[PDB]
Amino acid sequence: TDISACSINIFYSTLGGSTQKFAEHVADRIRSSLQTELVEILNLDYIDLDEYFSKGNSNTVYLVLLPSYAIESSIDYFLSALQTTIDDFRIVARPLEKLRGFAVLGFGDFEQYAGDLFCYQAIAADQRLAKLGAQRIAPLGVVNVKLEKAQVYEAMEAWTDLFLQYAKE
Ligand SMILES: Cc1cc2nc3c(=O)[nH]c(=O)nc-3n(C[C@H](O)[C@H](O)[C@H](O)COP(=O)(O)O)c2cc1C
Ligand SMILES: [Mn+2]
Ligand SMILES: [Mn+2]
Repeated sequence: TDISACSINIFYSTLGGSTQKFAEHVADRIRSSLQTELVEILNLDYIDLDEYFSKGNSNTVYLVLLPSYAIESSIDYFLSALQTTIDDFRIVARPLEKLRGFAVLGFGDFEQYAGDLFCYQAIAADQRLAKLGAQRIAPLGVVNVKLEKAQVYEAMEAWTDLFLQYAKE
């Protein structure tokens, strides 16, 4: 089903508030690029995760904007809820097979967390959504939030545009 025809859910998590601001900006760029009012932003901390990640509609896209935290955070709970859904016998295999698809954008600090930790929770989200049967529309994007602010914005704008291009092919 056509991307312009789809309802678009933008999930995010935030401790410091930057990923919220970035999710508003990604939402506004998608709204203006597709001339659609079918874009919603959802804070993963305020949402019933089984309702969204245990079942999906053919006319729905999921975008996941996720910072990474090496400390324990609500994001740990998001990733565990995905793993529980993959593993629990009481839930069917590939419950998101009917989703139009999904893409992940991760935020991380390369200066401090270069290596296995850089955007590690966005990498895990991308792998687990694919194991839930959701078709990946675009490759995982990562933004180093220690670049200049102009470059952080240019990076998530290029990823939003690549996402819209892939979704139209
Ligand atoms: C305590 C702490 C731990 C962090 N751990 C990681 C990490 O493991 N990997 C990473 O890529 N970035 C890490 N970062 C950088 C954050 O992901 C980044 O600052 C992100 O923009 C936070 O978004 P928020 O403002 O929406 O919470 C960490 C930052 C802090 C303050
Ligand atoms: Mn529930
Ligand atoms: Mn429920």
